[PDB]
Amino acid sequence: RVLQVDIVPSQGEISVGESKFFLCQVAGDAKDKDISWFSPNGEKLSPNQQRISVVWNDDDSSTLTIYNANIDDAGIYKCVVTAEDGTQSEATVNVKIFQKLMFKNAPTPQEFKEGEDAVIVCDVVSSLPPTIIWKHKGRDVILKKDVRFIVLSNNYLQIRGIKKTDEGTYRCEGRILARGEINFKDIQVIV
Amino acid sequence: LQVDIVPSQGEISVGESKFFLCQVAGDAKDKDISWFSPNGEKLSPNQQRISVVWNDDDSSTLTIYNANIDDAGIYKCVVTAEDGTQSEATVNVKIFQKLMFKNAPTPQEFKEGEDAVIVCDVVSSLPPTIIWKHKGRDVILKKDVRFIVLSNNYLQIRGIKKTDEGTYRCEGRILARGEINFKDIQVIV
Repeated sequence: RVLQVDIVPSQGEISVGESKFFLCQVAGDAKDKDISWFSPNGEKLSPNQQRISVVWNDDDSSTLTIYNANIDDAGIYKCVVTAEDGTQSEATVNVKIFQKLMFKNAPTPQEFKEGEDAVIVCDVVSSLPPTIIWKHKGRDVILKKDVRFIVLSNNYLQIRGIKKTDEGTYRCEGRILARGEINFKDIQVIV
Repeated sequence: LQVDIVPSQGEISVGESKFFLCQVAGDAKDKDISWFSPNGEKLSPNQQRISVVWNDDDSSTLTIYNANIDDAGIYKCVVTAEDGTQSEATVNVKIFQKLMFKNAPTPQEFKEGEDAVIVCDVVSSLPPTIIWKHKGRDVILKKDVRFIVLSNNYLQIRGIKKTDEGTYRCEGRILARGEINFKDIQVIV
């Protein structure tokens, strides 16, 4: 039997905060061997830790479990098996981390300096580029036809010289065109 | 006439939202665009949970917010043109429940000598396999007939002893997808 190693699933994509495991399966002799996992940085992973878990199942398999995934867990992980005579073989598995459209920081209420230049904060995270739309009472602010309203490149909404009749509920809406994903956060703007 | 829906098919996670754009190869032509739910109901423009929004002469958008299992099914976009003839497109909407725990009370207390039932309610669109652990070790390794995993995944410990106290893990896995989730439950005797 020519020493061989495989990982199942052969690849994976874990959503932020969720968990997945990968089995390193060996096909070699019928003896004892060493199966070691290495993280993307090329460093060996210690077994039995609670979040980035490496558990020994039997002589021919070790399981890697990435619990409560975060974007920094992304990368090519490697499993290397060393038979008793020193012979080695390895397999790699590319792990991607996916961040669905979410609002990292969209405070409410958001109070403002009357007559001052307001900037409504809306920090969005998403692996896929989102298209942002700001609404007031469910209507795209761009339709107000007011030069004072400008959507900034960081998705924040600027309202120059804000007035009281500008107060109300502003929704920061994110969509992923052609894929159908949408999420929003309603923000109470107070003047 | 031609009718198209994008995304062509969609899977919405329970509690999340997804939108579907119905587009007609529009032109200088009058025509009506309407959305119908899986049960055949005509969905009218609204800004409610099952939203329908008129975009322009050639398109209307259906948005399903805070999706629940009863929203599953084939939705239909029909385009009736000038006389009363029609064309359609359909989109199959799946509601996806990821491997999660509806209930996993902690701690859970039982009286020594009593038959204890440790509560763990797991939900998942895809049927998972359950493993119960005590101190991080699979309970079957005890080879103790007092430990029985019930049909609903609850862990029963007959005549629970003080020595059975500790951290139990109700772990669910979906091998086919390499998915896993768990909840630790403190058992007090």
